Amino acid sequence: DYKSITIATEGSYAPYNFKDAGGKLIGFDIDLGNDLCKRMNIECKFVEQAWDGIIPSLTAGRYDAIMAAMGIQPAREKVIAFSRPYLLTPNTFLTTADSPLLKTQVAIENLPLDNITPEQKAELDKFTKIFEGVKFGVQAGTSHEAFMKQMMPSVQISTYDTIDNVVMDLKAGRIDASLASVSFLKPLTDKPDNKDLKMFGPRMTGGLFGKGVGVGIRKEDADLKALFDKAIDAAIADGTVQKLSQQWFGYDASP
Ligand SMILES: C[C@@H](N[C@@H](CCCNC(=N)N)C(=O)O)C(=O)O
Repeated sequence: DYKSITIATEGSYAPYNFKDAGGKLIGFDIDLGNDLCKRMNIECKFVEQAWDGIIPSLTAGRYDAIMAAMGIQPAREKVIAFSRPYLLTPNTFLTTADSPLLKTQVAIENLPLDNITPEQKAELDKFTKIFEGVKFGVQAGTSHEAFMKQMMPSVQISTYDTIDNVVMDLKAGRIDASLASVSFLKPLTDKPDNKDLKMFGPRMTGGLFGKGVGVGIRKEDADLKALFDKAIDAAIADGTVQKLSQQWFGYDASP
């Protein structure tokens, strides 16, 4: 059935998918994608696609799959299908190294959002109250924007086309804080370039954040999903995902 597939990626989300000095698409998603396709015995072709319109371009048949740090989110599951997750990561807050937000006590380090108890709601509510007067910046069309608008609506938020513009505005002092996964924030804050940026708050999973990072596939492409699932299961089992995770993120984020 399948001989060759076209995989779309954004190219603005390091270390998942970004551009090298020669403008070539590189990253965890590119390496994993190529490895998965070798296992599936199909030719792999990566294409650049802006995050805004990545989902409708898949459904319109511009390409066959999405590998762009995309979380398996319930709102996304309404429109497209996903492979089983190839990476699992919590989500946390970002600010500057001199921010008093860093002095905030974290009562729940690992906060699941699937069935929010009064205790867990009290923790979210504390941060919402601390975030009053704090300017947030997030990338548009993310689980982070959904979380902020639904869980912390009283918080002032600005949405950006790319995560690079968020980071730029945070370093420039135009925004006070952000929200993204640990898989994005840890390699960012590990860089000596960004020793003036720090992660803080609970490490949140589930709810609006979804079930992990997966390959976006059209709902009617059941055979392609089944092929990706087989390949992902094997890449996890043999330690390939762990290897690529350590190589790109500096830690093991494999399921
Ligand atoms: C793993 C990644 N997932 C987010 C952000 C994805 C942004 N991807 C991109 N710009 N290519 C989401 O699915 O909404 C994150 O939380 O950090």
